[PDB]
Amino acid sequence: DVNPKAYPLADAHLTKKLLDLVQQSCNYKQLRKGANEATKTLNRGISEFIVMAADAEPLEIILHLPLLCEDKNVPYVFVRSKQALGRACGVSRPVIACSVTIKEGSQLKQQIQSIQQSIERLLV
Amino acid sequence: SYMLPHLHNGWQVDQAILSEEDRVVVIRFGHDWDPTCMKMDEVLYSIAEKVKNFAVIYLVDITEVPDFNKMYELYDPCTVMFFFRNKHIMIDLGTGNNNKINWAMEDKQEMVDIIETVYRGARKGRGLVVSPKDYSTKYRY
Amino acid sequence: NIANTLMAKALQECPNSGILWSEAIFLEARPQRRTKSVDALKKCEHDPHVLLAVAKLFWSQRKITKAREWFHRTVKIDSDLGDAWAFFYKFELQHGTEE
Amino acid sequence: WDRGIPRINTLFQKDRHTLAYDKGWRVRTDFKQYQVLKQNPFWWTHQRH
Amino acid sequence: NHTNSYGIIRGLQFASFIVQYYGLVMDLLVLGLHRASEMAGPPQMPNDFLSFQDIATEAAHPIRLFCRYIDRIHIFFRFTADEARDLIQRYLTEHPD
Amino acid sequence: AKLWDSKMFAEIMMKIEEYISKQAKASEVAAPEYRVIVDANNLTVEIENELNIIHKFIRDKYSKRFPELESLVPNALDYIRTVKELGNSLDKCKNNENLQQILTNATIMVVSVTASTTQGQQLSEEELERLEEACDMALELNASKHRIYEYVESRMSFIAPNLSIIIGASTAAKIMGVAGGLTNLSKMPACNIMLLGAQRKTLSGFSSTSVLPHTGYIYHSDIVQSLPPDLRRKAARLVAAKCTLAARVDSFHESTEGKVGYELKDEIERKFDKWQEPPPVKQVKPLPAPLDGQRKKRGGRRYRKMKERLGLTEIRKQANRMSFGEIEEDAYQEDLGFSLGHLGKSGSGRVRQTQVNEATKARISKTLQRTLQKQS
Amino acid sequence: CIKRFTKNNFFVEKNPTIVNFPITNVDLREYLSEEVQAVHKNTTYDLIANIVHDGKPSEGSYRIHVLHHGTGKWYELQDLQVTDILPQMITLSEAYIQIWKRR
Amino acid sequence: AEVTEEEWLSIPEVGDARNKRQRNPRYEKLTPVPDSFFAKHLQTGENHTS
Amino acid sequence: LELRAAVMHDILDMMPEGIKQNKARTILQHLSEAWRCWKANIPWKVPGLPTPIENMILRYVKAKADWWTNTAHYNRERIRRGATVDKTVCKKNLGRLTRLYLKAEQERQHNYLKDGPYITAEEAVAVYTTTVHWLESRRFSPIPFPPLSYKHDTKLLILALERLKEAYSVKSRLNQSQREELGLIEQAYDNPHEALSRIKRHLLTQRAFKEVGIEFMDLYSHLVPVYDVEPLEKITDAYLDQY
Amino acid sequence: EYLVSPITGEKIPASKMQEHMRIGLLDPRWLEQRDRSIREKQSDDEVYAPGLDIESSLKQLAERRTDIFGVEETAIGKKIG
Amino acid sequence: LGVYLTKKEQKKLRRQTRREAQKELQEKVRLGLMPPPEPKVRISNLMRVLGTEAVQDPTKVEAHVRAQMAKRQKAHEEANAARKL
RNA sequence: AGCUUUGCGCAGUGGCAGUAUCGUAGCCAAUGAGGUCUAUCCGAGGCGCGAUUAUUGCUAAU
Repeated sequence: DVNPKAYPLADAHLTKKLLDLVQQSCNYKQLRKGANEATKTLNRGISEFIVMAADAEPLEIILHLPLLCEDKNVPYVFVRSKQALGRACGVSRPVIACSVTIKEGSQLKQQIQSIQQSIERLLV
Repeated sequence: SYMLPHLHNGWQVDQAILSEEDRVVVIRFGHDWDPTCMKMDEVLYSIAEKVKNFAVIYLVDITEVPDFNKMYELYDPCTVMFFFRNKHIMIDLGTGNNNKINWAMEDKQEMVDIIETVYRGARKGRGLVVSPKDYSTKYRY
Repeated sequence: NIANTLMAKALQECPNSGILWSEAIFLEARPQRRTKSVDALKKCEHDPHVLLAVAKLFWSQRKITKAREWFHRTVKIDSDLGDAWAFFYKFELQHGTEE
Repeated sequence: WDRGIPRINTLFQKDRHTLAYDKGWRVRTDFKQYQVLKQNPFWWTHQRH
Repeated sequence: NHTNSYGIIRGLQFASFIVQYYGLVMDLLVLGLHRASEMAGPPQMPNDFLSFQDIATEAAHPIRLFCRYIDRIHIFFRFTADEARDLIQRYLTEHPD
Repeated sequence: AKLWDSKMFAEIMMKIEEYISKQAKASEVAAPEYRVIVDANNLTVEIENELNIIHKFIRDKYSKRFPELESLVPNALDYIRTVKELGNSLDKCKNNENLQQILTNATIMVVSVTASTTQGQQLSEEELERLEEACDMALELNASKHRIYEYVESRMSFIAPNLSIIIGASTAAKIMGVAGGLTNLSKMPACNIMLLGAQRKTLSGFSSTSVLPHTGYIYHSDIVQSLPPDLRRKAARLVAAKCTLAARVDSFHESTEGKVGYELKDEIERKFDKWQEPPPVKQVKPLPAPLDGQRKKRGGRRYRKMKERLGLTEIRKQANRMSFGEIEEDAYQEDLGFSLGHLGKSGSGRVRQTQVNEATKARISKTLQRTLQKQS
Repeated sequence: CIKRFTKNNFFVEKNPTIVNFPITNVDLREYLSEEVQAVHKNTTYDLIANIVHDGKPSEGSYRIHVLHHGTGKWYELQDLQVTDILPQMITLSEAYIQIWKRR
Repeated sequence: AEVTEEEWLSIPEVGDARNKRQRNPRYEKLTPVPDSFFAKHLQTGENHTS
Repeated sequence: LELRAAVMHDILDMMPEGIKQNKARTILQHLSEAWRCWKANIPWKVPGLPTPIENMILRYVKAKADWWTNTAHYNRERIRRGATVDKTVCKKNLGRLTRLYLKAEQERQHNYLKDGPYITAEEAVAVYTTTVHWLESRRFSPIPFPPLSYKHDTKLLILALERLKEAYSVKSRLNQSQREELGLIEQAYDNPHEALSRIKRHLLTQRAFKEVGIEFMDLYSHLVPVYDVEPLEKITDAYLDQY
Repeated sequence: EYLVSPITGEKIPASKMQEHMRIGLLDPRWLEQRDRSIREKQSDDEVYAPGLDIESSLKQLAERRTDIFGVEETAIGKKIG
Repeated sequence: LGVYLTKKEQKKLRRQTRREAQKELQEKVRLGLMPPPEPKVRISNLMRVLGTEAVQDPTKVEAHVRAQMAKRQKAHEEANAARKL
């Protein structure tokens, strides 16, 4: 909508599920907020999927994240507002990028796998 | 010295004594150009804000107000008088004179000490309070 | 870049793989941030020449004592493959003292 | 009793063992002036040793 | 504030040791490695305070006694007439009187 | 030997880059201009990847003469220059002018002191046809690195307009060349971009704070050094963050006129002059008035514990009593006038020793115990 | 001459302000009226001797930078000191008395 | 004399630099020494017999 | 008082007679702030201040600082010579001398930083080779690091804690920092193993330390510096000293 | 764009929800300390003189201390000589 | 759709609700619509609160404090029962 | 049908600390707060100010 350079941009149906997963990972200490921490997780190879926002006006500050995901074969998806993503991540400040890491025997494995599957069929 | 409020005529100082009930009126009688009076009119500067709750400081030039020289013995170069609810609070120092501090001191804590002691003894309803320090000497050695 | 993507995909598939984890830090990872990759590989408890990869990383960092200690650890039963013994022999022959 | 510069009564002192591991005590007693504000008149010795 | 970058801190707990050791730095420059290795004696049998195993060692150098307090340094020489005259001449050569 | 032959291809590539850059001085007076920057960056990365191995070879070959100098001189080029200058005989360290141009006076004196106590032995003539050749090619590679440094600095007015204005093209080149290219550092977090070219300087018997620890090219940039030493770290973090914000823009070549770069510079300057703003007006509250007769107070478990902490313990109350007409030997030689009174006195008191209380035991604060937990 | 040592209202101090001054090229033509500037065809001066003072007024030790004419060796003499300094240590130190030559 | 009339109006009001926790400290409680000192002092003053 | 009064009189005199004369207290506060900054040896540069006002305030500060230095030295001379002086006079004079000595120390440290070491490499090598020859002649083995398993490990810790507590052995009332210090020693006595592990870690990997406070005790002849060290680091320093 | 207020459950503009959460949870007792100290300083009476009074007192002091002010020196208490 | 406020404002809002309830209760009691809260007492507080009055008739006093305990526990249990699904 | 995980609420029981709690229509802050170890690493709040019996109420004596 606002930004044509939005490839995996998701609609207002699975965005609710994405934010629910973000909150649950927050309760489980299972996310890294911020573009820099998402990039570090991608570099370490422990990132499972990262969600960013299409409201950051210089989107190219976070447009290296989909390229890094393509390099590491990591699902990636956008949202429609940075404020909602930030508030869902567990912080008041607007966040434009968050990552979800791994956990041994995680109770969120089924939902994170479902989210990975849902995003991967939305690229086209 | 020059920063503290000044009183110009006889009526003003009597009003300043009368226009207050819940603090102590500390009046520095003397001449603000005196080396002695200027020594302690800066101590009274450095503590004017600190003792705002229970003390107000007015300055009086005896030449400008020649109405209290005879009655209160204003002939030492510098004099400090404490008043509470229109009542001169006598204070017992180490010196013989027990109605005034006729010398300019140097430490900003001792003057607040004396003012707070005067306030404490005046809330009770005394007329003569006793200073903590003894001024029968100068502790020099 | 294609090799880096293939290495990332291989790491994503059964990361516990000793050979892939050992050959990732030394080959794909640059000397800068190689230590982080070395720690990530060491996060896997098993050391089938992974300790040898740590020894190679230490030798690249020119740490003689650390390289010798890792090679002694690598030459043990943890990484008892002959590659560790050959690397230890080469390093001892290439040591500054060579005594 | 009460004779000898290292007073004989020190031999019977309770902490005699641990004072055996206290070496250079007089030097640090001398330098105590730089760590504590008030000067020690008995800087030259130490009542324990 | 100021960042101490040139002076030892005497308020430090171990400072004494440093000073003592650093005193061991300077006093040998006064003694020289030879005389220092005669007051201290052989490491096998170190001497006590102000004592030499042989009389010849005392008679082998000007500096016969030495004692070092925290800052104070206390030397006691013993010059024969000839060496005293030699030292006086050496001083006066670099200092006309 | 093997390293010198390896640099031959790199030497030819550097000669080609020199021909291109000399032509760049004429062509700028189908092989575009940007590629002449990209391939040059690749070539400087390669010459660094050869400088490291030749420095390793120099350290390995020279450890026979002096095995401690590498632990005292961390920087590579400094190590090559020092081993080139000292030579086999180390008596060339006293009042040596060219040592000063490479090493700090403190580290000059530490390496000289180590040179006094060396267990290394002299090198043969064969070692002097290897180490000096390696040092010469190291200086040649450094000259090539600087000769492409100037060209990259000149051309970052075009290749990275946004990043070249926040920090300046010089430090911009120093941080983009070492990072492996603009694309490489675009994938790099600002925290890592801070440590670009962060030398692990060997502390010369100093506090680690004195020799800047964890300090990178961004901390040595002109913008941060303009600030007082206390704010520099806080300024370094912010300037590196905005540097990577501009770097991600410049990687994909947006805002080539520098609008985002100017916006980031404006934000940096606003934060800077907000930090340097003088403190505001703070009112001097007066001392509280002397208290009145009585005031009602609460009481419970908290008041009970306050009364327990400040209550007269039996050992304390027994010490206050000081007998009468009973001389006692002056305890605590270092300060007399400290008598325990009836505590441990045969005059009066309990037959059993006064047992020590537990409520008066010394206790640490909550925040201080928190510091203990974090420190461990 | 350079006014380093000056008395305050209470105690005499020194003004330790370093000066950056050349030694072989200076122009002074702006300091003369033109009705006099025409007379002089040489307003350029070269330093010859320099005076540098040490420490407090009550504890001082003068040092001298002399230029050996013909050559360019600047030599530092305190009491018997002899040292051919470079033309930069003359600028770094704080001067007190300078000697020139109009040539 | 050559200071503009507005520049005297543009004089900034200086303020204190120190924070609240150093300008206006909460009153520092002055507690007694732990009584373990009274016991230790007498404990050090007892000797053995052999 | 006379100098400050003259400065304020001139400034208010040439200050325009408008409503702006409400800014007299502002000028006095500026004067006090500049004097404090010179006393605190802290940079003082008001951005919006006019250059004539700034010049006059600098001259005021310089004059009062000259008088301050002279008066402090004269009072010190009075005290050392044995003259009769007051207690508050001694306190103020000690404060002034502390400020002056710390300014001189800032000068000396900054001079060392820019001038590098004052010891030449030649003399340093001579001293070092003398020391190493001495130590080799004495057959002195180097002091080993305090091992994890040391037989006398707690004995040295006990002695260090007792020494640190000797400063409070004679005491009736304790400040907050003192209470926290006693808490630290008694906790380290309660858990010697963890405290000694902390000490070993500090000795092995700690090189950045918190600022140590300074003051001066006046003997009326010279001033002895008194250094206050961080309470936790005092324990480590004492154990190291004992070992 | 409309969101739902977490505290009131009412449609809110998406642009304001940040400061909406900042301010809708404004702590009620904060209002008195905002409206209490300001009243204290409003009713507070000054301690030092008005600036014109400092100016006048400075003139009067300069009238006497000719050892500092003026050009015609006289006694400490004398007006002029 | 709604947004999920963070744990900091969770704690802040909970504190607002509890302080609001406490102040409303205190204002109502100051009005007097309910009696002033009788001090909650347990077995450990039995002789701290009522001991002087508990010496004369100890069993009556312990019966009263146990009745207060039972009333509190019953309020809790039937509050859960009312909140039971 | 239970079992079970996590967050948020309501209460209950019990322990522990009162050198600490609290406010932020003040400012900045994951577009990075803050960095002593270990820094191509770490990575959430920090600052300034105000309230204070070092959170705040009643009841109770004097």
